[PDB]
Amino acid sequence: DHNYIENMNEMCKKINAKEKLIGWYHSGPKLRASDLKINELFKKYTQNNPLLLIVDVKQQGVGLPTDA
Amino acid sequence: EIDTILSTLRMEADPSLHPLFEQFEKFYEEKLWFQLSESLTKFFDDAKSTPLRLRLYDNFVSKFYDKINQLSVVKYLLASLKDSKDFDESLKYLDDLKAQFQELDSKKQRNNGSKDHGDGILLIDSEIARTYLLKNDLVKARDLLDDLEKTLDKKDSIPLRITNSFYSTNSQYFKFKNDFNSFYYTSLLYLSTLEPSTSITLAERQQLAYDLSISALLGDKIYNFGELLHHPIMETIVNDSNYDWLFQLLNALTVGDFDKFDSLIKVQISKIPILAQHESFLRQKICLMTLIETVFVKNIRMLSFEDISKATHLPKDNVEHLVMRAISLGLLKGSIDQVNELVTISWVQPRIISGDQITKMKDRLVEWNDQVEKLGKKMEARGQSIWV
Amino acid sequence: SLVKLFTTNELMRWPIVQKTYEPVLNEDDLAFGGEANKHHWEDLQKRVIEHNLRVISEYYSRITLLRLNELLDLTESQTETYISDLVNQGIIYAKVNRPAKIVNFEKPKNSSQLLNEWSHNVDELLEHIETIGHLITKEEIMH
Repeated sequence: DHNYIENMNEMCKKINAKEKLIGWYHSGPKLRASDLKINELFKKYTQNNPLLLIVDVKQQGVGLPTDA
Repeated sequence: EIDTILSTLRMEADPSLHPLFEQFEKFYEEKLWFQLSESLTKFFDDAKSTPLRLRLYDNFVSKFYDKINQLSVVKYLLASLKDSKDFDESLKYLDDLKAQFQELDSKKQRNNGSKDHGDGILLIDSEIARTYLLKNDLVKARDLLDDLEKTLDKKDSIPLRITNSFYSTNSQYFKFKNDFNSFYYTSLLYLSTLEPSTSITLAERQQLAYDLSISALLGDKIYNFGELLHHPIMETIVNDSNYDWLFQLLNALTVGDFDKFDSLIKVQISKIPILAQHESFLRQKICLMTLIETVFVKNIRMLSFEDISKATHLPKDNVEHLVMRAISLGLLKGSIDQVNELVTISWVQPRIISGDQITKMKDRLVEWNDQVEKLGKKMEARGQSIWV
Repeated sequence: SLVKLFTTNELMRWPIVQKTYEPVLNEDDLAFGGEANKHHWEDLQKRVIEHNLRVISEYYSRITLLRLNELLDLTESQTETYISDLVNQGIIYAKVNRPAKIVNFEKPKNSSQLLNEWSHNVDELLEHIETIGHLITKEEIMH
């Protein structure tokens, strides 16, 4: 819901201006080729390169369960 | 008015090329701007050979441009001046088109709401640069390319056709100055990214393939043969006359056999005037290649000179000097001991990837993997009780 | 062509370089064409040989003295004078076996120095393999 991401951003810029849109997290478990498409939609918002933070919430990783 | 131009074109055209002409008149009328572009596109691709292009293009580019994609407008102009052997003509038509795009965007941007027109800008300038290189006004060309490069980096991404056209112009300038290494390196980038346009034909592969092969033969550091094969240029065609002798030089290098290499080159020295005068380079190149390869495959990282003497098929006096030069370039690094007549390397360039060499990689990491295993189990047992 | 030869580490054979530019630039005006400057072409010898000498210390840790006289193209008594000069100036550091058998280019090592290079080798390996593993992961999904 594209509109919602705009709206929420508006609120939080008022709370603290240092926060800006910087991309999107995925919960994994794994990266996909659909996440490429998804990236593209966030690219429009973002004036940086959108950061894809793969947080595995399950934490099956022996070390870091988070890749950037 | 326009119809009179269409009739002239049809009379000179072949019956087989009649239906392309007849499609332009009807589709324009029908205001199908999709088919207006499609019919046209087919025409410029191959009927650019014929002079048919002069009358149809220039008129259509100067009249009914607004309708079709801008990209499609500049693509035809490109085709017309390919075959054009006049530079006054070339320079004129470009300056004129540029002015037209500038106007066009005032309306079009709002109308569609979104529609790029910066595509056409860059391509125009790329064409203009090139015009100056062939005219051998090299200095003008240099600064236009530089400017394009800066502009381009502000954009995150451009079309395949845009970076293929930047690259093409740059590669032309480099072979003009006979900067062989830079010609070849920029030519690689060109192949990978190549226009989906089918202007590139088998004859255009061959033309490009003689220069690419010459630059790398006379080198002493170019070892991108594996990338070359896999690229369209040599992929589809190997079985022409240019690729009979020239490809055999190429093979002869790869197998590292100097006896064959010698045989071919003597014949090629009369026939080819580039190879006549660059004899010294051709022999140096083959020497460095066998040498860098022989040390690589061995897990031993020192080999005596005398064995290298055999490998390169040159006396031992000449091998010592060659190895001094290998360090200078930085293709190999190491130290030189003449108190045992050894070369002890500490650094070796990555060789090209081949099925055979991979197989060696697979062994090495299997082998190490057994040490790790053996050790961790022994280390577990000793001091079993303390691991708090 | 001249200037770029002398910067590059390629071996520069003295009477070959001398000969090639001899009928052109020795006769070229004031710098080499002057009466005093005729002797600035001869002095050019020292200059050439000392750049090669510098490069070769680097490359050869051990070379026979006999061989080194040939490459620089000099009299043997002279070359040795010139090895001493550059070691004195501390440009290079060398150890000379006087009968002329071996000339050994030796810069000071210590135990610590050698071990410090090795300590890095170990660490650099472990980092490389780590990075590769994430890149294996990437390619699996892309296929």
